[PDB]
Amino acid sequence: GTTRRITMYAEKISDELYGYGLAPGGATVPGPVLEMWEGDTLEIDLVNTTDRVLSLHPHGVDYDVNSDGTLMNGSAVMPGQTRRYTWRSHVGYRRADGSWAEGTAGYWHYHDHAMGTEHGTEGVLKGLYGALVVRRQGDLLPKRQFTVVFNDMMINNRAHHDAPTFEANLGERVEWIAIGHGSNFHTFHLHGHRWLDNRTGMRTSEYDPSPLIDIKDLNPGVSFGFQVIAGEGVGPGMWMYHCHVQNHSDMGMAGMFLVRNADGTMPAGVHEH
Amino acid sequence: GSHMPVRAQGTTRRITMYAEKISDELYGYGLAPGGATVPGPVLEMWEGDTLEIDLVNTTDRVLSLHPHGVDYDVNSDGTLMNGSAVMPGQTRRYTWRSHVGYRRADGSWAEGTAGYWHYHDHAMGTEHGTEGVLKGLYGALVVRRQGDLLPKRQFTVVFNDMMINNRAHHDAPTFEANLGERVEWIAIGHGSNFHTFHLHGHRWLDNRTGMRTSEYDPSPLIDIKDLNPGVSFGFQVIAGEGVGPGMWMYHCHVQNHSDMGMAGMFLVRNADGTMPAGVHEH
Amino acid sequence: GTTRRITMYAEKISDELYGYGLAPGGATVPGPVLEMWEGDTLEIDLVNTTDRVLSLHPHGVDYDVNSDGTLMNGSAVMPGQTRRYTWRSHVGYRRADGSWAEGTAGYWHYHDHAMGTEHGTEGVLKGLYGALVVRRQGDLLPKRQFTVVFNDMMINNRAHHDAPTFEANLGERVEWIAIGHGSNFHTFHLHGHRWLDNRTGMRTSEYDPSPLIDIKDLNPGVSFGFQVIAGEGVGPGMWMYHCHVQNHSDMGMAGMFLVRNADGTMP
Ligand SMILES: COc1ccc([C@@H](O)[C@H](CO)Oc2ccccc2OC)cc1OC
Ligand SMILES: [Cu+2]
Ligand SMILES: [Cu+2]
Ligand SMILES: [Cu+2]
Ligand SMILES: [Cu+2]
Ligand SMILES: [Cu+2]
Ligand SMILES: [Cu+2]
Ligand SMILES: [Cu+2]
Ligand SMILES: [Cu+2]
Ligand SMILES: [Cu+2]
Ligand SMILES: [Cu+2]
Ligand SMILES: [Cu+2]
Ligand SMILES: [Cu+2]
Ligand SMILES: [Cu+2]
Ligand SMILES: [Cu+2]
Ligand SMILES: [Cu+2]
Ligand SMILES: [Cu+2]
Repeated sequence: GTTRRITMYAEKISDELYGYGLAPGGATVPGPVLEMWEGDTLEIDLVNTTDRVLSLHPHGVDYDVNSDGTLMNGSAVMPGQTRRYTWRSHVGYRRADGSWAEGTAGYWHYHDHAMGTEHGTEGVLKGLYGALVVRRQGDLLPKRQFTVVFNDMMINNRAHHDAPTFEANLGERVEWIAIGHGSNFHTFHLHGHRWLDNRTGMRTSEYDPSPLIDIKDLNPGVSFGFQVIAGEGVGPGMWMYHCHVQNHSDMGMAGMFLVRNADGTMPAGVHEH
Repeated sequence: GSHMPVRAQGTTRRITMYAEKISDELYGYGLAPGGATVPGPVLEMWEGDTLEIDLVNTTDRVLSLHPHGVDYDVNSDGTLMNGSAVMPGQTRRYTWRSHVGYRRADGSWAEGTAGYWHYHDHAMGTEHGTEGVLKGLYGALVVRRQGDLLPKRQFTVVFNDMMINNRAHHDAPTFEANLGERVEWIAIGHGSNFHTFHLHGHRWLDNRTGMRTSEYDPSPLIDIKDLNPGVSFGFQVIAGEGVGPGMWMYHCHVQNHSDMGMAGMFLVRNADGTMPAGVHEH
Repeated sequence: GTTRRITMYAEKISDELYGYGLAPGGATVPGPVLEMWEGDTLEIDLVNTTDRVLSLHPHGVDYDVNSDGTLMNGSAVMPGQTRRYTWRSHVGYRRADGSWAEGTAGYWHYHDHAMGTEHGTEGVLKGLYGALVVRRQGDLLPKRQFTVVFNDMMINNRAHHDAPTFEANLGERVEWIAIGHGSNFHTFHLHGHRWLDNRTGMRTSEYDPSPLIDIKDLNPGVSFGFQVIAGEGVGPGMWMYHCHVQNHSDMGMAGMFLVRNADGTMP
């Protein structure tokens, strides 16, 4: 594995919006997608530019308490200060007792654990969250990568209805990372596409039992990911993704997966400005 | 006869579905005029098959038909947004394809369509068919892979908000089998509420079919599963296996939901088809 | 296959709490962990020491209707009465149709089905529940075993922002049995630890596709379990477990998994 070091900025975007970024003034909601290969180490300097206590906490990666991102463990960041966080990962290895310790690979995420409560409630509400992708050697890689976060009644903290439009060309390999947050329950559904329900979303071997699905529970704290071939067997056009909970979709958690023609030209019913 | 097809192809089935108002509270799909049910027909295919459906809208409302899991283009997706809905009194033609697994030019495997899927209205009352679904336009869509074992009995259980198959006066459906029969359950959640489907005295592997695929299958054995809006799954069991005949409750396990009436009976009769102690027939 | 006979006592522990115990005055919430290997049978005399109608009901195990612990099936226990419940179990076997009947093994649970409502709503609420672990031959056994029940807004009926502290020493094999109950949805999450999402939470062949997870839905009626090695690759300390539903955690569904030093001391 390799050791990588990055600086991450926590910034107030607006009254309602706090976010993480890889450069000063570049914070986004959702935050940047962080990638590691199993066994890599990532070291992050979290620069808190805000007037709030806040922090950084991951899922799935190896971290000790001093990296856990909680006030309880002395791991948060005071306003105008920087904290070093250290995330490790490992390949699968055999234990002395005969058993198998699984490698770190999976679709994970990170987010504030310190802002407004010990559980980071206000931090998450206002957008400090981001995808953490830990790859196993040999995993297939995407042309396009989308992070979808159902945060309470919001998709990626967008306004009443502006749900992100995610875009691909017909036939491209597309990676969806999906993360739930907040106090609300959701079900993530994508029209016209489907994946196997397992780590990568695709068949690993003839013995793989996993069912094919077009929809999956996305609850607070939960993350998964998968890959599809854009418009495979269905063609291009505007493909809806949304929360299948009926009053939720009506309140606007619905958005478009836009699949253009292979050459990148717009499909039938679309009006370009 | 020679010559047969150069490459094996699936079957193309053509059907008509009537969307009808049943009462002020109820809308449904049916295979014949006056034949609407809630839930509607179980539609069944094998991987590779095509299903060409004429939806005849007999109501005064805009509504549609949209599936999960099968292959459809935007013109079949069942949304107003894609010009895919059906205006009052009109007929729209929908096409649903399916495929066997295949190897991609990139070397990865495209999974075949098989699984327990479902269909339902996307156009009525909202771009999401909230009213359609609330009022009963939904049904199971079962796509099978070759060699799948076939049920003797088949039950569609839809948790739609606080109702099972929209049964709102006590009267959650009793499902029946004779002891030893292979029985198939298809579970579909709908609406705004969260559920856990639980079945007394029976259990299944949590995977596509509910049974062991090979000696490598890791899937836990379960008697209960989340069934939330949009979610379907299915499994098979041998009725009363290792347990015996009787009234076997199935219910949502959310406490306040079961207490409100989301519970029903799985009635396992004796092998010969006779009532077990406690149950009378008439 | 082994047959085992035990007495179970339903007791009122306090005003807000009912429990099961293996001895008089010994009732706890959650109740005792019942352990079986596939093929074994567990025969239970439930002694009802309360003034309330109540019952005992298993998941996963083979039981006839006479043992399903519901009023509708004549299976409940009146105040003062003693009732026999019989749970059998089996190893996998091949059916005549070629298909495979799965053995019982799993992380299961048992609870009241008769108190307050035909669904045992009051009995579940006031704490009558426990873990039922059915093991398959060759399964690895824990050094420590924790039952966590998310019951409405409570963790093991701690209603006071008192959620249990579960303890282990660094490096010990730890089993978690997770059970949901009540009317709320939850997600169970464990800091600094992860497990394969499958029956045992660990890998049995290179073919197991199961994702590795640190969090899972735990809703009413639902159970599951896994083993971890305490503090593996992460060191000892106060490691949070909690419900990831934000308003829930803020309201007190959070507790500690305390990993001590290899020698038992605090970190
Ligand atoms: C069938 O009769 C009913 C009985 C009870 C209720 C609810 O009040 C609740 C279950 O949802 O009962 C509880 C009972 C005991 C303790 C707590 C409880 O809830 C918090 C609804 C019923 O019909 C709809
Ligand atoms: Cu946490
Ligand atoms: Cu939602
Ligand atoms: Cu859909
Ligand atoms: Cu988290
Ligand atoms: Cu214009
Ligand atoms: Cu939709
Ligand atoms: Cu009515
Ligand atoms: Cu329910
Ligand atoms: Cu049960
Ligand atoms: Cu749907
Ligand atoms: Cu008569
Ligand atoms: Cu029950
Ligand atoms: Cu109290
Ligand atoms: Cu919770
Ligand atoms: Cu965490
Ligand atoms: Cu139960």
